[PDB]
Amino acid sequence: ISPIFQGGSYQLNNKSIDISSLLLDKLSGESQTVVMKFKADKPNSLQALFGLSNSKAGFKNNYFSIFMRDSGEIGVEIRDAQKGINYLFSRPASLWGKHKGQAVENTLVFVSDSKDKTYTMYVNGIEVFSETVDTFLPISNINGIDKATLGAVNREGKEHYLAKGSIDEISLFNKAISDQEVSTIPLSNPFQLIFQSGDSTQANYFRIPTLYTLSSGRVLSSIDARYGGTHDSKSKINIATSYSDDNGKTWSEPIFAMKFNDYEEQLVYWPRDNKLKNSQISGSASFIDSSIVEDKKSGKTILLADVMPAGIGNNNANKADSGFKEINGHYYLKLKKNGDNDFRYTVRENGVVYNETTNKPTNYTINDKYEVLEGGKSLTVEQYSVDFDSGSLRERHNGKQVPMNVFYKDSLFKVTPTNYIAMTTSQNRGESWEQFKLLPPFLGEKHNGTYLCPGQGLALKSSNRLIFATYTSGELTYLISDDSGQTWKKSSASIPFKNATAEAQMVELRDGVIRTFFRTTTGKIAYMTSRDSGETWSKVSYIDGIQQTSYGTQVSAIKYSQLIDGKEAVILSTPNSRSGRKGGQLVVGLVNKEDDSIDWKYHYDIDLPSYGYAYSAITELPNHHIGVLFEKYDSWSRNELHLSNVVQYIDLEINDLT
Ligand SMILES: COc1cccc(CNCCS(=O)(=O)O)c1
Repeated sequence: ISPIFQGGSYQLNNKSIDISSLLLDKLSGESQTVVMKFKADKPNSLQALFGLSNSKAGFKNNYFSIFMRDSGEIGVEIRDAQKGINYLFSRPASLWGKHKGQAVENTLVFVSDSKDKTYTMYVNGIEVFSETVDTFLPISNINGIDKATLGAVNREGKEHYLAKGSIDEISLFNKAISDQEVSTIPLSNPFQLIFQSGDSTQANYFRIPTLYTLSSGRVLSSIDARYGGTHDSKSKINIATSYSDDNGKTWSEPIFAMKFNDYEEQLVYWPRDNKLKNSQISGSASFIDSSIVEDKKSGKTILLADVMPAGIGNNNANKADSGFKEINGHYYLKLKKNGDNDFRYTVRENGVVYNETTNKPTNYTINDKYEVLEGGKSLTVEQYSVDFDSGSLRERHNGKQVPMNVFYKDSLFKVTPTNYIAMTTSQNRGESWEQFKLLPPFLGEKHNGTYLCPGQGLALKSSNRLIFATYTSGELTYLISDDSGQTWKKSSASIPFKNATAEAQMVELRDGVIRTFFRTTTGKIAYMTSRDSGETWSKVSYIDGIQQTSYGTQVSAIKYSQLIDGKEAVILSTPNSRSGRKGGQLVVGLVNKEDDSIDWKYHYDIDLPSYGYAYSAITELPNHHIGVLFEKYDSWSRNELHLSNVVQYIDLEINDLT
């Protein structure tokens, strides 16, 4: 079905374009679709792209607008004072500005549907809001509309919300086009999605991306599949993975590397209003923060993640307890039974549940999947589902039985409410994953477990050594295996911080020489160096030339395989900003062989300084391109919680960076 208006190549240079004569008399009926392809690489703070207004005296609040902010937020207003209606729908972090130095053509589709009383906005193929109202307001039914305007809104004869940008194509339809028809509108996206809302994970949200290039050429990604909005644990979160066999061009349907069944995997639209946005799934077990490494010797892929029992996160995790008991220099997982006040059980060899008060064993065993068996028979619990039908979050039994797991709220036997580290392996490069195994405590019986640094582990090039960085109060705790992840030992490296989220990632500068880059609380990224393949660690130094916030952000890092400007090169990915998680950059550093110092020579801006960029994952693709999977939004900001499809993937070449 044809547009009632089609126009193109409009330059918005702080001067509105009047299209009233062309458009206004064409508008008919109560349903409309706006399709617009536009660039804005230097937007004003708040600017309107399109406006339909009553421009007369006394009617300044009678207008429809499509607007954007220099934060990347997109929205509309639909206002009519006579009707007492002032609608505003918007979503932060919905836009691109630039990619490889060039302004990005954003594709916006806005649907105003009088029959369903629903307003829906898509940007770049992503639905960013869909809102139904009791009292519908057709956009051309605003009392006294007499102006159609590009690049401003005409109110009382003046240009409000002047825009800087361009509208390369704009079309209007006297129909609410279907979601199907929307899907056929061609896009000019600079990015792709690996994980996305409605995929096999059925999580509506994703955080904490990782990337790793396997020896076969397959590129593997892992991620937090986050169900209860974007909240850290406590929530329901699983760890999902996807891989690409064609240098990141296409990606497999995700599968789970680590998951719990105590709560249903539900695709939920988590409330974003101030009253409810802190609603949190409070009774589910969860995983959080994954990291991947490949072992050259066995060929296995190893993935670790933090594990949280039901109701548990970092804020309420039992510090002062590892969750294990030491009996002979061996560690056993503690368990508490229904009705006891203390943990009077342990899980011994082969999974036998022992009673500790009487050193007498039980008729209960824990299988490989941490599920409870009584006399070899699988115990079950009823699953929970969540909903907001009542006007607040509700967590309730759904009639389905699932194996009873010791990390569950409803389990007969429960682990200590603290954080653990789990490991799984894959023998087929991410096509399937084993059942996870808990790592032992490394800092003692009465120390809670360390926190995994999300991203990559390190496989040393000249040995079989595998390292996963973790952090805790006062130190980085490196976990080291020389036997394909069968056994681990720790290597502690003190840092001058108490209670820092010291997320750390490593690069091997040359054989046996590791530089670790890490998040701090100082506004600068720190580093330390090992020259004995991780046995001992230097004092902490700081990078100048990159700014982070006081609270910091995860940083990703790789050793590039090729020389640049004749030198060994390292590439860092991080926001570069002392204000928020925005201004994403890749920073190319050249190693000085004299002293292993790094000269941070090239800074590549991923997108606008004002556009969001948070946790990130970088990998050198088999073709020597650079793959970047990153949170394209401010994942700290309390205004940008619970956004869908903001973790995105781009492909870059080194010449783009320099
Ligand atoms: C709250 O429970 C946690 C369990 C493991 C790790 C973490 C750290 N997540 C920090 C992310 S952010 O707030 O800096 O975006 C949190």
